[PDB]
Parts: sequence; structure tokens; C-alpha cells
Amino acid sequence: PVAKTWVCSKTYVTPRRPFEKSRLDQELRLIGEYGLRNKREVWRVKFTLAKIRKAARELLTLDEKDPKRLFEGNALLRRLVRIGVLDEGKMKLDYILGLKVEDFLERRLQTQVFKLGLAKSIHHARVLIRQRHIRVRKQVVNIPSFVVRLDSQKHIDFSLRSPYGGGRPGRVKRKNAKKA
Amino acid sequence: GISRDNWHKRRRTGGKRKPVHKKRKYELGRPAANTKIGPRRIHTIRVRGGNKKYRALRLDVGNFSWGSECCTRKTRIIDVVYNASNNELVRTKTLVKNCVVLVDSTPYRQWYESHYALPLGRKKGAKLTPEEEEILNKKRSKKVQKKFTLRRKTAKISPLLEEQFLQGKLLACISSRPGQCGRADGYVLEGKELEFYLRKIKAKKG
Amino acid sequence: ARGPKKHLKRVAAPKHWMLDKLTGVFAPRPSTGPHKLRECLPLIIFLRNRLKYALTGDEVKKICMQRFIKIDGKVRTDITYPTGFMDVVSIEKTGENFRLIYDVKGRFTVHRITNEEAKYKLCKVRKILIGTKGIPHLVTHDARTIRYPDPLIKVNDTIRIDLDTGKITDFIKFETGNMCMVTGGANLGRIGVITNREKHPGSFDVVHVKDSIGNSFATRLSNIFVIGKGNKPWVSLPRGKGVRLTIAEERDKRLAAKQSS
RNA sequence: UACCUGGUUGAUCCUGCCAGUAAUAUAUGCUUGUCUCAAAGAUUAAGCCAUGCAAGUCUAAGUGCACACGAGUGAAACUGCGAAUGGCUCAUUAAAUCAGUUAUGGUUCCUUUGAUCACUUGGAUAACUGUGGCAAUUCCAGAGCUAAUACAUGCGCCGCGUGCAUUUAUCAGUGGUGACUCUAGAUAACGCCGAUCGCGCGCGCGGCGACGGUUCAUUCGAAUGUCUGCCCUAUCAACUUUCGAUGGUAGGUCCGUCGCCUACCAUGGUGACCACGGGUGACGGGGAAUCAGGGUUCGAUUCCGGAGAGGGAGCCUGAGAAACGGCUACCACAUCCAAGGAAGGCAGCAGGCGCGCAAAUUACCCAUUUCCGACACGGAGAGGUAGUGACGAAAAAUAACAAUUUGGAAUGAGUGCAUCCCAAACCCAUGGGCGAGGACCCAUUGGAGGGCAAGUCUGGUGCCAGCAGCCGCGGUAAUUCCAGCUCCAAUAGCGUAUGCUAACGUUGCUGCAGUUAAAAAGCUCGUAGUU
RNA sequence: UUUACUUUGAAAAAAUUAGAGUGUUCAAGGCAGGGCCCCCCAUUGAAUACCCCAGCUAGGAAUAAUGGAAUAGGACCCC
RNA sequence: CCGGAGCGAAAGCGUUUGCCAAGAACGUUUUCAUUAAUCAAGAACGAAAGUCGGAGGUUCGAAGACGAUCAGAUACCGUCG
RNA sequence: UACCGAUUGAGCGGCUCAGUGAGGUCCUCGGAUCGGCGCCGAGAAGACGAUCGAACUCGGUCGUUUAGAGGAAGUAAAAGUCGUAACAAGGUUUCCGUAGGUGAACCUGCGGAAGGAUCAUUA
RNA sequence: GCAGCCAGCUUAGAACUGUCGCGGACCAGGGGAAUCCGACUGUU
RNA sequence: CAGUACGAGAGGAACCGCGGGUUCAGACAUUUGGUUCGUGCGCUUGGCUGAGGAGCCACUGGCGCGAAGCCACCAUCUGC
Ligand SMILES: [Mg+2]
Ligand SMILES: [Mg+2]
Ligand SMILES: [Mg+2]
Ligand SMILES: [Mg+2]
Ligand SMILES: [Mg+2]
Ligand SMILES: [Mg+2]
Ligand SMILES: [Mg+2]
Ligand SMILES: [Mg+2]
Ligand SMILES: [Mg+2]
Ligand SMILES: [Mg+2]
Repeated sequence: PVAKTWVCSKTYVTPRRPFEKSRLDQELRLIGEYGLRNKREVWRVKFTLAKIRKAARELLTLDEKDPKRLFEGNALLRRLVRIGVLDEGKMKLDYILGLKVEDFLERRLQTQVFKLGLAKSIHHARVLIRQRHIRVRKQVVNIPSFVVRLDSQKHIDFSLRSPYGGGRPGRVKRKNAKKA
Repeated sequence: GISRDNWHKRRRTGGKRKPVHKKRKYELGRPAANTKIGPRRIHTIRVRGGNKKYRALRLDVGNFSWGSECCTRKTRIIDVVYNASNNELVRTKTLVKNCVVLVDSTPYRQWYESHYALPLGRKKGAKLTPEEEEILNKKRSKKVQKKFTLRRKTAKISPLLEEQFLQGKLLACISSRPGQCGRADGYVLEGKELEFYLRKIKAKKG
Repeated sequence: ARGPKKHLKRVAAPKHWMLDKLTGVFAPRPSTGPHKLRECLPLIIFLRNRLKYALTGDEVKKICMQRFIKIDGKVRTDITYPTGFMDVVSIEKTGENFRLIYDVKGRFTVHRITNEEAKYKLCKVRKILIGTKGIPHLVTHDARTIRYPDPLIKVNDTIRIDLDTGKITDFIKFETGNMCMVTGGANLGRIGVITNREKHPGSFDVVHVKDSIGNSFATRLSNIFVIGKGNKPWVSLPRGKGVRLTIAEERDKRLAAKQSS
């Protein structure tokens, strides 16, 4: 009898074929295109998409006049259009099945800061967040795997304490200054 | 100790069942009554819930009632004559429920003469010698003699019942549970129930 | 299994308390009292979680040890009092008069001052037991014993009794058309009007309750808690009597109000 | 993602299994810089245990002359209550536990809530003072005082009355029930009615509380039954009773029903729709893993219920225990003796031995969570926290921006102070400060013939040593082995062993097969079953 | 004549799972919080589904059984 | 004659005549009126060899003897049984 | 690697027949004793009987685990000896059932089967 | 449909009872596991 | 004696003294045990005297206990 949780779920799924020549390049292409650490992150976003596809799939099997499909279906749609992976015009569960892995990779924080020009390259965009620079509505984020929403997309900027923003410089800037 | 549980018996199919747990206290049992005939020996038993239970080991008096009439007088239990369960409850003189006994008839006649004013258990030929019995055959007031007339018209008891009044031993039956209640209450046989046990006593004593 | 149990795990507690699973292992086991353990709310929760006036379990003790709370006007000291249904919790030190009443769902709400109504309550009679020499008895809701009942009251009606004298003032007969607040799960807090009563010899009887917007359903006879004669209640109701806004309807109100604030 | 690939042959199409593949969970191998969570002596041994702890408890309110401190908190002490919960483990248990269902009209209760309900007489006694026994224990003995909330004390019948609890018998019909032999009424009869306490006024009084009893309540709950549902086994087919097996009568017994038991009678009850018997690496369930669907497997394991405390058995006390952190024996085991005796149960929390492939600290504290008692105060190894921890899970370094190698620029990990945090400490997290260019502050683990992504590379080892899950590689130019470089799914994880799931339509209900690849009884009759 | 079958509701522990709601910096999770100097998710939450089988509750009468009259102790009304 | 013809549940069944009681198919405006199909448990039958008890033992012929062949035949071949 | 195996097996373990039976409860009694004060009261040790029943000494039965001289197989090795049984007409067509016999595969009889080397052989 | 009468001798069950003793004398198989030989009964 | 002499150790004596025992010898019956036809007492089977009572019979009816005697390293005493 301990006051704990013991509730934890996995975020990735290892593929069936370990050395599928066609699959190895399709995941490696997503590595450099979005600047990912290893294949685990590819399988992670692939697993989140697989859950959303299966969640939308079981709803499409029910009748349209079912209140469970109407409520649970709209709630899934509102969350997809909230984060920006799906557009408000294509707000239907049929468009969920057409979502690809790159649709959720674009909503990644390290990619949004690259589309906004705050970073030089996609790999530097990871280090830009890894060094505690990017903030979202005065809330600084350190991990690059953050997902922004549409009501928070136009608030991605530098922190009030980062050298790239407005504040004190880094420790290397102050080190070379005192020695010169 | 003694237990009345069911997990020690065989199933309805005949297969032996293994005990799920050891003997529990809430299913305990205690020895049988075996209430003999003796003066005022009763033990108290603490039971489930802190209550009290009265264990009657030997009792000599019994609060029996009369069936035909409305009379409940405590009388001295003499002996047991027959028991439908087994003849062992009468060879050992054990007072239990639904056993026919031969109880005294002095309290029954004492109230019958004071209410009906009619000799019933008197010997055929002998008269009332003591003066206390002549007061039941005197002349009373107008408001007192009028009520005894309407009571004398309905007094012809069955001939099979008036015979026991001659010997002073009425065939009664313990209608209570002595070991549990602590009191050997009951009633007196009459009608068809009196003829049934008399036939069993006649066969057993024949 | 050797006798009575004196502990209550937090995950084993009734869901109507909404306790934090990451703070402790045990739930506040409500002290023995007038109400069932499954249909009550420990006095600590109502003072620490609902009202938030207590921060820990020792500070709520200081509430009862200073004689400020008083259920039905009688100051209690057990921080785990049942405080079941219709139990008026008046606070004369703070002027607040709470009644633990259910919401559209099954939960204990913070229903505030009802001074002119809090002086009494409603009680569901259970049985009509005959005492000595022909004196009937009535067992009320919160274990309050009332004697000398009217010969017209049955085992299903409701009565109102003042907190001081504890005498039956008025009663509401049970028939098709009386306002009711269904209790017993999946309808706890749904306020409606009784419409039908099915009879089952040897088992439970079925009754049908129709809410304000026509949300008619069915339930057992032992689930009726009459609260008003006809369609008018006696005591103040919380925000939403028995409307029971659906998941889609509750969704509409939350988005339309947050955008304005 | 509703997936397959190698291997029988000179070659081919098949049957078919082996092997390959991916999760899962135990162990183990090598490796391991950060953070947040988190399993953790279940598996073989419910084997055995050194030491310590885990239930005691005092308010203004049952009893208050330790002068230790000075009326009053007082330590001891007697009375009341708890210790029957929690925790631990899964040995036992196969209609049993358990789950749904529900019956008690077939049953009782501590605490709580609400009811209701003979001017205080009696004598000891503890602590203590004092005298002692035994080697020794939570051993006690003798005497002398001193307390109880311990213990004891408006009618029937016929002159003239007036509370009851229970047990039988009889009569009549207030509130009920689907249905009372119900609750009520009446007749004849047969241990409950307060000898108690606190902070506190007026002038024979009242208004505020506690404790406690009596039958009815309520509630926390227990206990016993109805209906339905358990894996494997027919090399278990009949089974149950000269000691109840099935039913009948009466009684005993228990809170109560009952073959629960006794006695008289009947020859019954169950069974191929699988009883009975046996096995289980069987506690049941909620659930877990894997799954297109259908399923397969797992559930000792924090919740619920049950079971047990070395094996049994039998009890005390209490409302509730057949209690073992309570007793009485026997059995097994074992400790101190002065050898007369005495005292033992860690499948409680740490720890030790043993067992093993297999599993942490004799750590800190009642603050949270709550629970127990005389209770705001006191107690809790229940619990909380920390250490150990690559069970497992979520985040996430080993560069980046530049140059054609050098410039700064950005940041912790680490390393040192405050604050926050915490019951205190601790991991963080934060504020500045101290902090990387072979940014040496450096990543390994299986591999590189095919299956199956990656070298006829380099050298020697020459059917030897070895490699290889399978097919297969070595008999002096080995793409396999013995090494480098390089390369590859990788990745702070990665191999290995075993269980199990998918693969497997190779258990086929969905959904397989039986002419020749494993296979329709030689043939027909025939009940149950199935249709 | 009554069953099997389908649909509805209460019941069919919590946790877990599915799953609405909430930017624990994200996530695993948790059941808790963005903003205006004592109001403001209209006295800030808040839901639901599933819970097989059996029993229970309210319809339908297809399928498959069963069954009411043949020595008519036949169904109805009489009288 | 005797056949890729019949019959029987199969194993199996062919000289004449006689006896005995069955059977499919067909015929039918007969009759009975769902009395069915398949079938764990159970049973009839079941070539041949073999086994026990009698008769008869022609031929064949396990075994066995012997004759031939072969490096060797404990066999095929031959006589006999 | 299992099986058979005298041993009149056996370390090993469960329900039970019949004995014996601690301990407790209960009952029938007993009356050491101290409170009255020479009778009513309380009352321990202890005992008869009943009942529950651990455990022990012998047996029956079931489950389960193991020793065994010796005997007889299977499989994996090297395929060493012998012969050629089978695969082409395998040189006697193969094979089934059954029986007997034989160093060995095998031979033979009887009845089969084609999985035969014949789907066929003439009025 | 039985009432009356007559007639024995066994069997079962129960209480009580004595020193747990009772087929009280008498009468009246020790048993089990194996080997050898002869089958057995019979005969010498 | 003595853990001593002796021995590097490991080991390890002897005389006097004390207390017992083996075998044997000679006794003996207080005790324990055996025997009992003192046929002593009790009980008891079958039978017999009509029964009770009291007895007898069954080559000592049987059983329990058993005196006196005799007797046992199976009890005890003594042995220079
Ligand atoms: Mg021999
Ligand atoms: Mg002979
Ligand atoms: Mg012979
Ligand atoms: Mg002979
Ligand atoms: Mg002698
Ligand atoms: Mg005689
Ligand atoms: Mg005589
Ligand atoms: Mg003679
Ligand atoms: Mg003789
Ligand atoms: Mg003798």
C-alpha cells in the first residue's frame, strides 16, 4: 500500500521488419529533414499518429446519428485544429486518415522556430531550445519536442533572460571580455 | 469444539468437501439439555452478543395449562411416561419438549372447585372430610349463586379426562424447550391428542 | 474478518469525494452515524476540500475543537461525521448555513446560506413500527426518531422537522405528480416529477421520474426522495436542479463563457 | 500495418515442420553523463532466525497526600476502552474461495447519531511504606494502611388497589407485508427502574455538559443461504450410508435455519449435460501482456473478498477472536540454567543464514494520509521520506554556427553559496558566481555469405582452431571464422538464456485438413448428444 | 400456453482501460488552475462509454420449440 | 457360358434340382402420417491364417527330408510330405 | 536415454480402520478456605462421566519420489564383418493381414491388394 | 373385516448392572512372505 | 595421583589411597520377584442336592489375590 501511480504508457513501437530497405530510408529521410536525434523519435510521432488514426477509425464505424460519435468525433477534431496539424476548413474525421507523419513533425517546436527564422538551421533549432532560449507566452521551453497550438503560434519568441533576446549575455561573452 | 457447520459433511452429490478454514467460534455447539427432575438447578450461559441463556439441568415444577378450559397453574412434574422421539428420554427421565408427562392435578382441582363448585376428582363413595371442602357446597348470596348456575351447565368433561383426576396425575405435555428457555412449561392433553398418546402408553405398557 | 473494519483506503473511497491519489494511501473513513458510508461526506472533506477552509487534517480538528461547526444546530466534535443528505450544516460563528445537496451529477455541493429554510430539513420515512399499547413509530432519514405519527402517513412519504423541536410540521404524500430528487446512482441529483409506479409482488417496485425538460426514465421505488408537493420545492436548490446538461450541452456553455471573461 | 523469409530437389510445384522476425518478463552479459516516475526474497524454502521496533491511551469533567516541583500540570497506581483494525504472505482451497445476484419473514452487535429510560448504607485493594523467596522471567509471596462510574445492597377479580423483562396456553381484530404463526389487544399464569464526576450564582430553587442501563432504532459492519459462472485428467464410470449418505417425524443444539446432532422410519440422493476420484508451477476477482476480427496466455503482487500465522487441536476474555506482535496442550524446532526450573514463534518493519537463474537500508519522522484511546496535547516500521536499484516507463547530451582551419557565440552535466523545498534533510528546480576545441567532459552492443541493412578489403592461422538460431563456412588465394580498417537497424541502451504472444488458416467457432503428402472405424445396427 | 432470441433503464465495485475536460516548460502523468489590486471555466472542475454470462426492468412476435377440443369431464351464454 | 453385368451393410457370393424365410429398384389417385438424419456407450457380421473339440485327409502344401545351383541357398527350381 | 527386474523394496508425503490419548470445555461431585456467625452464603485443589480432540504406536488405501544385481530395447557414433532384402522385370514383381520356419536381411503357405511390368487380346 | 383364544422357538434393538469381567469350565485353526518335489483325492 | 612425570609436540603413565564391579565360592529370605492341593479367601462356567442358604462334582473346573515354607546375582550378606 504505497501512495504512488504505477500508470505509464509507451510512446514508440518498434517496426516489424528490422532491416526493411525501403523503410530504413523513409525514416532516415525524416531524420535530417526535421533534425531528429534517432529513430525512436520517428517511431514516437509515428505511434501518436497511429493512435489518432485508430481513434478516428473506430468512430467512423459508428452511425452518424450516434451521439457518442458526434461528441467524441468533434472533440478529436477540435484538438487537431487546435495544435495546427489540421485546418479548420478540413474539419472532418475523413481528413484525419489523410494525415501523414510530417504533418505532426511540422508542429514540433524545433521546426516552428525554424519556419519563423529564429534559428539558422534545423539542427541549430534543437540546440536553440536545448539551451533554454525559446519561450511561449512568457513560458520558456527547453525540450525540442514541444507542440505549439494556433492560439500560441504567434507568441514564439526569445526569453527575457537570453542573450539572443533582451537581457544578460552568455558566460563565454563575459569570459572573453574580462580577459581582454 | 462442537460445531454445527456444513463444510464437514458430504455434498449432495456424495463427494467429500475439503474444509475452507478451521473451526470458527460463531458456529460452535454446546452439550445437550438432558434436563432431569430436580430442585432448582439452572446455569447461565453467555452467548453470541454478550447476552444470557438459561441452562435447565433439573426441574421439578412445571407451569402447565389446561387445554379445554382456561387455566394455567404451576404444578409439580412427577415423571415422564412416553416420548415420541425415543424411549431413552423416558428411561432416563429427561424433560424435553413435546414429551407427555404425568403431572400433578392438585392445582387443577383447587381452581375447578372454586369456579365450578362441582366434585370431579373425588373418589366414588367417599365424601369431603375436611371443612375447607364443604365451603364449596354452601348457600351464597343472590349475586353470587346466579353466576354458578350458568357455569354448571357446561362442565361435563370427557370421560377419558376425568379418570386421571381420580389418581391426581394428569397427562400433560411439555410444550416449551427446557434447555433453552430454562422453564418446563406446557399444557394438558385433551380430545384426540389425549387418546393418541394413551394408546401408545397402553402398547408400551402391555 | 474477525470483527469490524476501521480503515478505508483512498482508492476504495466513494468517487463523490475526488481525493488526490498522490498524497496519502487512506481515505477519511466517516465515523459511524445516521447515514450510510457510501451516501455521506466526511466532515473533514467538506471543511478541507470543498470549503478549503482547512489545509491539513489537523487544522480541521481545530474547527471542531473550538465549537464552531454545528450540524442541525448541534455542535459536533468528530471530524469524520457522516453529514449525509439534507443535513443542514449551519455555522453561526461565520453566518454561513450550508446544506449538503447533490448536483446534476452525484457530488456534494457547497450550497450556501438558506437561513429561513435551513431551520428544518426533509426526511424519508423507512418503516412504521408499532410500540406498546398501539403507539406507532417512524424512522426518519438521518436516524432521527419521531413518535406519535399521523395515521395518514405511509412508509414512502417525506416530512419536515425543525432543528430545535424536531416535530413533524408538514408532509408530502407519495403519488404520481410529486416533485422528487432521485437518489441511488446514475440519477443522484436528477430532480423531476414522479409519473408512474409499477408494482412487483415480492421484489422491488419500479417508478418513473420526468425531469424539467422531459428527460423521463425509470428507477426503483426505494430511490424516490420527494422534495416538493407537485412542482414547487421547499428548500433552495443548487445551480441546475435536474436539467442534466449533456456532454455536448456542457461543452457549449464552457466555450461561450470563457470567451467573454 | 489484416505482412512473412531461409531450408528436402539436377531443377519444379506442394504437404510440412525447423529456423528466421516482433513485442512481452524473469535472469544474466557488456555498457551506462542528466532529469521525472517507479517494480523490487512471489517463483526453489508458508525454510529457519541474532538485535531493536511495530498499541497503548489523561481530558476543565470515574479514583488523585511521589512533596520530584509548588491551590495546581502532577510520575506511579486502580477503573474505562482499544489491542478482533492495519500489515505480511498465497501454504491450504476446483461450486469451495471468489464474481455478479440476492435472502435473513431464517441473525445479532461495541463505538456514533436519534430516541427512550431508595439522603447515596457496605470492605476491602493497587501504587506506596515495610519484611522476603528463586541462578533467572513482564515471577511474586507475607503483613500494615489508604479510593470507585471495579464489586455488593388507572383496572380485572372481587375487603380496596395503580411500573415490569421473559416462557407457555387460550381468545379477539392498532399499524403493516406480495405472503406472518408480523407488530399491537386480551385471558390464565410466570439480572429494567441513575447509592455517579467538572468550570460555576442568587436566596426550599432552576437554567449549561459527561458517563451509564432497559427493551425498539440507526449506522460501521459481520455471519449463514438463493440463482449463474473454474483450468487439466476416463490409463478416474458409477458414486454417497455396517459412525448421515437422500428424504420423513419429533427433539436437541446454536443468534438463528438445517442430518448440525440424537432417536424412530423410507431406500433414497448424485451421475455421460462428466458425478465421483486425481492433478494443478491453482488464492478468486477487478485486471495484465499480446492481439484485424475471433482469440491465446497471465493475474504471488499495493484494490476488494477469502485463507493462514511452524504443523494441528482446544480455549480465555470481549459486542466482535477458536486471536497466536493473547493463552492451554501435543508435534517439529530451538534459547538461558546454579541442571532445581524458566522462556520461545520476523508468511509485521530492517537485517542474517539457507535456498537458488532470481529479488534493497539493523536508514529518518507522526508533517501529510489517516487510524486507535480518557484525547486539540499522547501512540502508530499502518504510513510517509531517503539510501540501494539499467524491473520498467516518460523526457533528453556527446555539439553548433562558421571556415576550408580559426575566430568567438550559446548552454548545462559536473563543481562550490543563499533561497525555495522538506515535519527536518534530500533530488531537483531557481538567483548570481566558479565551469569544455584531439569542446579527451569522447558510446557502446550484436554484427557485415544468405535469410537480413553492411567489405570476393588487408595478413596469418588450413576439415585443425573455430563460425553458424537455420541452410551452411575450414581438406594452403576462406566475403562466415582468428585481427585491423571501414561499414550497418542502431543507441544510453544493446546482446544472451528461458517462459509466453503474434507470426500459426501448423488447433482452424470465425478458419485448416482426412484419393495419392499425417488421416474416414472392414462393415452395419444403436441411446445420450447434435441437427 | 410459457420459453430462447433483440432493444431500454436502475443495478452490472473504485483503480485500470477506452475516453470529455486541464499547456504538470513537453511528455509519462496529475485532478488540478490562465487572468483582473475579492468578483471572474456564468457560489473556478465534473463527463460519458464499456462492465461479458446469469438474475432483474419496459416492448416486439420474425425464427425455433411448446401448447388449448377426438370415448369432447370442450368454448360461450344460460337458470 | 462369366461380362468393367447383378445382388448384399460389408466380408462376400456362379454345377443341377428341391426346400426355407429375406432384399433393393420399379409399379401404384394403396396404407401409416414426421414416426428423421448422423450417431459416444453397446452389438451383429466380418476374407484368410491361426486356436480348441470330431470327421475326412484327393490335390496342394507352412514345417521337414532330399535332389540341383552358387564363393555360400537354411530359397526360388525338383521329388516327397 | 527410458523400460523390465528378485529385493520379500525404500528413504520420501496425504486422507483413514482399530487402539491409546495430553489439553480444554461441560457435567456429576468434591468442600481446602474466608466473609457473616452454630445455620445460610462464596469457594480453590482434586475426582466420575460426557464431548471436542492434538499427538503417538500399528495397519489399510491413494498420490508421489527414489535404490536395484541382472535382463532386454531404442537412438546416436565408425557404417567394420556377412550376405543382397528393396529401388529398372532389382534379376523369385512388390506389398498387406496371418501363421510357421530361417545367421541375417528374409523364405513359404493361405486369402488379399496394384501403390504392376496388364487400363486392351478378338466367334 | 377383525375380535377372541391358543402356541412355541429364534432374531434384532435398548436400558440397567458387577472387579472391563463374560465361547469365564469344557469344547476349540497361530499367521504371513518364498523355494524344491509330487498336480489333486487315493496307495505303500 | 594428573593432565603430572616423559616428550619439541602429538600424546601420555605409575605407587599409596578411595569408591565399585566381573567371575567364583559359602550362605541366606528382612525386602523384591517366583511358586501355593494351608485347596486360605473372593469371583465364576457346566452340572447336581426341589429352591434359598450351605455345598459338592469336572483325575487341582477356571480365574484374581495369596500366608507359611522353599527359592532367584531376579533379592540380600560374607570371602582373610
Ligand atoms: Mg526356479
Ligand atoms: Mg502326492
Ligand atoms: Mg504337474
Ligand atoms: Mg494323497
Ligand atoms: Mg513373597
Ligand atoms: Mg453353577
Ligand atoms: Mg446358592
Ligand atoms: Mg470322566
Ligand atoms: Mg483340567
Ligand atoms: Mg500368583
